[PDB]
Amino acid sequence: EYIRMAKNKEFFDALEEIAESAKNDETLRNELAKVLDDILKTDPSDPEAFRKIVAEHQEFWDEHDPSLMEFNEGRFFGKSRKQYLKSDDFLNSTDPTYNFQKLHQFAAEQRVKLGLEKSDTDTLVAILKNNPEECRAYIESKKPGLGNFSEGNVHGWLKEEYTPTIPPKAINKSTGVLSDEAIKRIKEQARDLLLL
Amino acid sequence: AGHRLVLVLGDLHIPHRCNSLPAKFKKLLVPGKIQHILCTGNLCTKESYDYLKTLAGDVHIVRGDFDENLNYPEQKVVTVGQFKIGLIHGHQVIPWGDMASLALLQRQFDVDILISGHTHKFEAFEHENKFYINPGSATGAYNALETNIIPSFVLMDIQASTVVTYVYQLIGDDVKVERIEYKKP
Repeated sequence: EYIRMAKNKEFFDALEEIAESAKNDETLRNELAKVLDDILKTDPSDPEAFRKIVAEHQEFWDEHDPSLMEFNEGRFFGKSRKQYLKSDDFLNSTDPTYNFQKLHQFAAEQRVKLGLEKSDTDTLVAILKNNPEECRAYIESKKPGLGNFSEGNVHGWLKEEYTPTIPPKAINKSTGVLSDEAIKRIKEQARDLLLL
Repeated sequence: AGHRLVLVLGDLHIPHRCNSLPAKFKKLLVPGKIQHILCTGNLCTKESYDYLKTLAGDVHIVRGDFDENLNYPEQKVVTVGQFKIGLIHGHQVIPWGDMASLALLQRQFDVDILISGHTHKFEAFEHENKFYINPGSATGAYNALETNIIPSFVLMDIQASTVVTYVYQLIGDDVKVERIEYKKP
């Protein structure tokens, strides 16, 4: 409905699509996993690093959609391609709905969803049984299965915490990575998989 | 499955320094989970002892310098899983909590883990391949040098060659838990 010249929404929608195809294609699942892992290690608060990491997976993006990395460097006027890939008209940090934070969060949700698809009934039930904080810590327990969610490897991922109970339960408060809403949707997926 | 939960606490000093455990510790210390309780002493009376028995059947305790019960032993050595664990109140060591003294006692008892009290200051650390625990005071009772003490205790989760030590401390409005891990070399 809007008028935004940058590719922010494109990459979001492209990742949505690539994930549907990956439910069959194993080689694509592993390629997409790597891509998403690379986005998640990157700091969304650092616009330069974040443009660079999306930029360096150009082979992968071209396979799906050549329009994602398209830049029509016509004549000697307008921006350069080097300069374009470091700029807002490629991917802008102050986007009102798909800024780099939102894409980083989206990539986290997609990474868990990607590994959930082929995971066993016990795993899906663990997703359902746990509250959001227990769930985040459970995802960390399954690494790399549901992604490499751990300090260092996913940016903004917090140190594990322990409930004041006998015995303690592991919990994780990384709402900036996997929001309570993301977990709710992860749960919805786990349910759908148990109904297949 | 395979794990054993050991509550480690002491220096309650009930009733002469505190009337009770903090409401938040009471609430969380439920029966039917803990297998063994190792108490560093100075519960002070039978009332506290009978409370510990509500939490677990197997209660081990050593004599603190204010304990009413003269039947408790000075020290105790107890084997849990693969770990030999020594227990002593710690007023016997001078200066209090001294590392050279605690080290000597570890070697004297021949224990993998040495639990002691008396300082009202929680400890958990590896020193020279051996492990040392002080649960602090579960009531936050004043010691000889200080009031304004943080109530605390420890739960050990023992499995195989490994002991996971959880320290519970009441700080402001929350019980904060820390996790330290120790493997037998």
